[PDB]
Amino acid sequence: SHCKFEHPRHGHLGFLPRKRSRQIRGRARAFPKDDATQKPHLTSFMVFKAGMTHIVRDVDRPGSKVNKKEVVEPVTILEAPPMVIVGIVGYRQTPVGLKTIGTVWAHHTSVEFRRRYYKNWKQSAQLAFSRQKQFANTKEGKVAEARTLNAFAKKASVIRVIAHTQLRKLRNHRVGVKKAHVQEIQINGGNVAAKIALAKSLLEKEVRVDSVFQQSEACDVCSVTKGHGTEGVVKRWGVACLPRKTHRGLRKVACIGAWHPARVMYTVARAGQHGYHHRTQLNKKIYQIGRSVAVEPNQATTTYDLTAKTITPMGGFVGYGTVRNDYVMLKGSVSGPRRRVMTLRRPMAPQTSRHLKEKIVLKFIDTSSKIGHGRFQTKKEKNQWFGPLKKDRIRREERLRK
Amino acid sequence: AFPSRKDASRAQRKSAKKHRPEIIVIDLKDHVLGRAAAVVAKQLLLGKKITVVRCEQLNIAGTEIRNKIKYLQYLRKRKLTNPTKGPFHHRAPSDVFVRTVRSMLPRYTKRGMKALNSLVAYEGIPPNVVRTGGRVVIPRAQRHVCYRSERPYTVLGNMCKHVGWKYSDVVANLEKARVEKASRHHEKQAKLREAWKAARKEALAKMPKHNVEVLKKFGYA
RNA sequence: GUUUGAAAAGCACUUUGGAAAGAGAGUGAAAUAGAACCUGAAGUCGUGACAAAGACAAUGGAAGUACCUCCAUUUCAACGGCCAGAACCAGCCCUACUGCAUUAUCCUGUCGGGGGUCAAAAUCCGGCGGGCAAGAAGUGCAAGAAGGGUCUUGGU
RNA sequence: UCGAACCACCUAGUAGCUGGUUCACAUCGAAGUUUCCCUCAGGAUAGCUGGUGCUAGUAGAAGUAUUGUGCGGUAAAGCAA
RNA sequence: UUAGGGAUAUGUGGCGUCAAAACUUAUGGGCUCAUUCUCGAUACGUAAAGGGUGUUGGUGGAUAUCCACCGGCCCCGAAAAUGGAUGACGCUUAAGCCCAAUUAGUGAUUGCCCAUUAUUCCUUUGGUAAGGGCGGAAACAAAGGAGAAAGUGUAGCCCUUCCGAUGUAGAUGUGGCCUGGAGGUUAGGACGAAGCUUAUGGCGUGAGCCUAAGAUGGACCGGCCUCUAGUGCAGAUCUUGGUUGGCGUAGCAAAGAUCUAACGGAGAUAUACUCAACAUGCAACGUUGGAUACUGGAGCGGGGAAGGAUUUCGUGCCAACGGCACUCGU
RNA sequence: UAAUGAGAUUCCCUCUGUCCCGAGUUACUAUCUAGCGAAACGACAGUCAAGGGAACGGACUUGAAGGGCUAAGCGGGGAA
RNA sequence: CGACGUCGCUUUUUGAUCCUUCGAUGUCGGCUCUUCCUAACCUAGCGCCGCAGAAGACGCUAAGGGUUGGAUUGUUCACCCACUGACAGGGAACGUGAGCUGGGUUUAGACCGUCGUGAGACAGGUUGGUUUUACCCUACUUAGCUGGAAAUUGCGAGAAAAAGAUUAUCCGUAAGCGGACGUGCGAGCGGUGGGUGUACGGUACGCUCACC
RNA sequence: GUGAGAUUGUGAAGGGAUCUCGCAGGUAUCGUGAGGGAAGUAUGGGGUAGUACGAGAGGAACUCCCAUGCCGUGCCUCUAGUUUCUGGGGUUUGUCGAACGGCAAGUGCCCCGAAGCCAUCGCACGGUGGUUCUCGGCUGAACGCCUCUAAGCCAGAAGCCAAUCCCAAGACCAGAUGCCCAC
RNA sequence: AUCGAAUCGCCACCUACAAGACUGGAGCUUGCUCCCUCGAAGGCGCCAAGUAUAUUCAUGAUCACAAGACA
Ligand SMILES: NC[C@@H]1O[C@H](O[C@H]2[C@@H](O)[C@H](O[C@@H]3[C@@H](O)[C@H](N)C[C@H](N)[C@H]3O[C@H]3O[C@H](CO)[C@@H](O)[C@H](O)[C@H]3N)O[C@@H]2CO)[C@H](N)[C@@H](O)[C@@H]1O
Ligand SMILES: [Mg+2]
Ligand SMILES: [Mg+2]
Ligand SMILES: [Mg+2]
Ligand SMILES: [Mg+2]
Ligand SMILES: [Mg+2]
Ligand SMILES: [Mg+2]
Ligand SMILES: [Mg+2]
Ligand SMILES: [Mg+2]
Ligand SMILES: [Mg+2]
Repeated sequence: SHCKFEHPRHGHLGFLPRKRSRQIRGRARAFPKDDATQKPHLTSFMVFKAGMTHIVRDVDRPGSKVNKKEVVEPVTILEAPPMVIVGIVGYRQTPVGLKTIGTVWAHHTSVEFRRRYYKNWKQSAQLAFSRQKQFANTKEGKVAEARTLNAFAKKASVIRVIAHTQLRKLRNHRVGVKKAHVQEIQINGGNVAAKIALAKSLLEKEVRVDSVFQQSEACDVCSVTKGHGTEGVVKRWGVACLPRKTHRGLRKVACIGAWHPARVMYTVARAGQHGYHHRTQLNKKIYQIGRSVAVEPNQATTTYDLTAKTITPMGGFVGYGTVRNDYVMLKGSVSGPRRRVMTLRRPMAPQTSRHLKEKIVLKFIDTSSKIGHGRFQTKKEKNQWFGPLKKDRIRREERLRK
Repeated sequence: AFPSRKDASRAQRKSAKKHRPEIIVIDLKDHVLGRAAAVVAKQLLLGKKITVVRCEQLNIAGTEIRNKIKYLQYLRKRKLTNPTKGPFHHRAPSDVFVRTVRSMLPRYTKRGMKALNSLVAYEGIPPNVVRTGGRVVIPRAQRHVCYRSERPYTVLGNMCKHVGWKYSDVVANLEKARVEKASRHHEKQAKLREAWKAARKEALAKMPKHNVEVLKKFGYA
């Protein structure tokens, strides 16, 4: 007999299996489509999540009820130290797939790059990339570098480079990892001879985030969801909770199937891992590509808001610290907790809708505290509400006593 | 499957010559899909090692729209409880042919698994198969003797590209690049092919004449 | 059932352990007869050594093979009760080699009347003249006293 | 322990109903139908079956034909009988 | 239509693969095209009325063209609840449908594949079984051989011949097997009986019997003829004893709660080196002190009845009990 | 029929997690270890689709899956 | 649209049957949740109208997606209130009780009516009336470990591969063509050594050990 | 061949033969992507426009913007909820002799409360190509004209298949790599 | 280095490619005539490095996996 009333089923069935991610980092399963009429350019960049805040900006949207009026939008801060290129891979088309031809290396690799090869670096011989380093400038090894660079020019359709996050310029105390996060970034643009020349030129040289993205564009954010353990069916799938007088329990799915087919189906919601899942989340509009504090002591300062202040709030981002490097600022949320490495990748969606072409100018960036209720935008404003306090008048008493 | 160091040191302790088993390589351009599959399913099960090549060129009788619907009725089948345990629907022409051979084998014994792993079934002609001897053909299954020429037929590479099989254009550029390469190799040695036959006509009258009218009785002149 | 043993000769003593006990010694034919102690089953379990083995739940039948076997039996010299090969008898089972009848709505010959064709041969119909269409017919019956089988029987 | 307590007995109560019924081979091998029965889940009865035979091994034989001689009112036909 | 096996030949059904056979036979003829349960296709066996200018034959009329009819295949008619079924793949110069052949207008027979059938050859077993031989013919030492019983049934008196053979319920036969005891006979056993054990073979169609080896046992017992019965187990929600998977699993969650140091105790402070300690002896017990709580005078206070009857008390003591623990204990 | 009712019913007020629509915290479990240690159950076992069948198969027919072994769940099957 | 006829599909009704279950398959409806089917209510394309427009009738391809909140009733059903683009119809042991609930049927108490001489009866009304077990196998959900291509072994040799596949340095294309340390001492491309500044802090670039 | 063990049922030291397998891989990173899953779906407003159409009554639609319901995946800046941070304070009864510091009442109670978690109770995001059904056609015969169909073509549905998205080599990846060993 | 094994056709002439209502080339009477490459062979290999009085072969005893195996 049919179900007596209709509701749409619970949970998208295309995000199955809802199992833990195989790896903690965001990894692109597909790059944008290669336009060979463009100029060669990188397509992804790894940033780390550093809390979130909100902004104020006026809206250019003709027809809308909020046209030329100021909105408050939440933004997420993603710290981006530059990544250093260490390799060049090239992939050739087969009827099986897309096979790797080989990789050249940079002749000089970082300590934190070849730390990724060790479960224990400090208690080790540390001699990785040590025979490749010395063979690469022999007579036969300078041949073998140019041997496989030519094999890219013959067989490869896809040229990628291998970068790593360069975590020692990320002077962060809470991201506790010291080995670098390694991914491959695909070159798109030009023919294969024009991709390798851009792959050779930025080799053993750091690439900075504002050379990959622009200020008022969008991107995809490949990132791994915040993990929540084993959760039941109400938290995980969002099923309705049963009436109060139910025996053995409320937070269950009552019927898990008919008598026939005499099996539980994959469509029936069950309990298990919730969170720590990979998500791609397209069309994340970017609002500000920031600049390091060694360059910019005044990061959150706008034309329309001349308060001299950085992007880091009062008392720091909660659980994270201070944004010490370049940063991107995206509209809204990205999947994952703070401190987690995330991949900003160029969009595969058509970036032609009038919401996505819109140029962004800000008017205010909230640099108030995220601990408690934020009240002051700078520490100069808290020293004008509060005058000299007691601990200041006895520090001024030690400074006169000397 | 690359050979391990136990399988590599024994080819150095014993000085193993490079070995190739007796492998019959069928060129399946313009063959009936199930008439070639039944000839192959019997030979594999008589102990023949068979490499099958050019599976995107196999023919199935009928309109392309007809045979494409019969694959989509096959793709309608899946285990509703858990489709990861279901019928797995292979879209490559090289994998459509392996299935059609396999459904003619005793698949659930070891003798029929030793015969389905004797079949390889590439599509296009890969670089390891090209220079390993002349390809063979199945003349009782070749569409010009098996299909009435007024009836439509269906190339398997075209039926399969519209139901899946995202490597149609890759195969078409690997086989355009081969026939260009293999025709450059064949304009070469045309002064080697003509060199021998102008030496095998010149070997006559340089050889004794009592071995020529026995070479003309059996028609080998 | 107390039925340990013939007899308590019911384990002195040594040194590990707080002890239960253990490792040695000793008694006795026997201690794998050490105290509800003759025999010590099946089921079940541990251990040492091996045999392997995908997922067909297992077991099962048939027929071979691979490896094993504190098993049986036979054979070792001008000999076998073992394994092969050919030969030749007999039997039986295969297949080669064919005759007697029958043709007629048929064969052939020319003159017609019919056809088609550039003209005409043929298909077709009809006169009376001859007939054998001769491994000639796929029509009736066939009785023609072998070359091959016999790990399809027995023998020397 | 209650719409007739508990104990021992009569008592191994009685059951046309349910369950069980321990070695091998050989020679033969059925019935669910008839009649009667407070009979319809049972019996007795005839039949089919086995065992023992007996009697002068072709006799008083036959799920069959042929020839002769009887019996019939179903199919068809008819409604102009 | 059925004893235990071979060889040949069939039957029903088949010969594209699975799967034996047309290594997809012919040197046969036609017909058929069908685009989301996907034309069609092994009888029994589980879609119709009606329609088609799809194709292929027929019939009867008329002036190369029309008209009315009838048939074959194909399409429409033709819509259900897990993904699905000519058995599967597939097949379309069929591997489909209807006819027809047998190596093809060549000269005459039977293309070949499969049975618990048929023919025939062996072996067994039983007959309403049918015949023959059984007065030792002569002769023959060791250093050509053995048997020959007047017989229902045997290791069958010996040969030859013929036919049958499956079977529930059931009947019957068996010099058919097995167990306890009894009457007789003939023998075993401390040089090892019964019992037990089995990659211990042997042989019997079988029930079973017998040998061997025990690095098992330690005193009784076999065979044959008769007699006798508490005489044969796989199952009765069978009886009694034991064991086992579940399984080191469910659990040991009311009555708030314990911490500390010193002593006691075998219960520790327990280590092969080249080691300073942590990272290699953990957990747990009693007593007194101290800290922290609780019961809260309808008390985990102090006495009695009923009931119990040594649980009282001291001292030893820890095997089993006090579902954890114990050095404590009713 | 006043009074009375752990009686049966209906509406209104207050009221609220009954609900929209769920979230979050606590104690105790579960969970992991130390000690201790069962039972119910158990022919044999355990992946499916269709077909047939005593006319709803884990075993049969033809297909489709299936490397082995685990921990916590869970209530569709085992006509549990 | 379609009488009179007629040929059928359907198994969400009911009747008929008695095949399976009486050493037991938990016997209604809600609630929950997933999936299927199409005979399509809404949505995507359409054809056709007694289709001017607007609303709509009929039909086709399509089951991808959606298909409600309530009053009364134990209800399936029904019936109105209201929203909506629309509030389509069904299946899965009349899906789903070791998922719940227990209103209702379906015991023992009691009352009423009709029946009965009575005990009692009542597909009549009423009220009150224990919903037990997963720790096993599978399935499904997540969470670990780990072999294996003769899917454990054979030594049973197949590369989506190079081109001496017959001897042997590379580079770049086939005809061509670039150079390749020389003989324990040397040299060359190089990994690590000492002192005064450059590129986007510390790594690179200037000027003793292996190999050719 | 070379290493390592075992031959454990009846005492002991010896050393013969035989059997079992060890004799090459280990570790670390970047990817491939078969196959399987699979998702976004609806609505209202603006103007177009009081226009098309119509005697009048009446009365459309596409491009194009702006929002929204249902669903999905996240998120915690804001706002809201939650407090065993018993955080700071307030308050009642008992109680350490009183103040101090507290404590008891299974967290005494009341107000505010970080962080964390969390709400359609807040916030952000939710995309491409083809194939071909219905159908309307184009050339074009059968059938000297006609005809979308017979060959052949065109355009083309929220269906279907891919892209994106999620898992992913028992899909056994001579895909690439770092360092050791072994040849 | 265990290892004894089953396998028994080699090629830098096949190892290029379409077609079958054609695919040697042309004529014009379009089904016939005409041209040489005659339209039905991938080459080798099968015991003198090549068709010529050249020289080993047992006893491995009459079949047995070929007792050989770099072609
Ligand atoms: N191991 C396989 C099993 O052996 C069993 O039987 C075995 C045992 O009963 C039997 O026992 C052995 C005996 O062989 C051997 N020669 C002497 C030994 N005394 C016996 O062993 C006996 O005694 C010892 C202590 O004395 C006990 O521990 C042991 O449980 C007991 N079986 O050895 C037999 C094998 O030869 C079962 N019959 C059988 O189910 C199975 O085959
Ligand atoms: Mg966390
Ligand atoms: Mg029968
Ligand atoms: Mg019987
Ligand atoms: Mg008895
Ligand atoms: Mg507990
Ligand atoms: Mg108190
Ligand atoms: Mg205890
Ligand atoms: Mg009262
Ligand atoms: Mg896919």
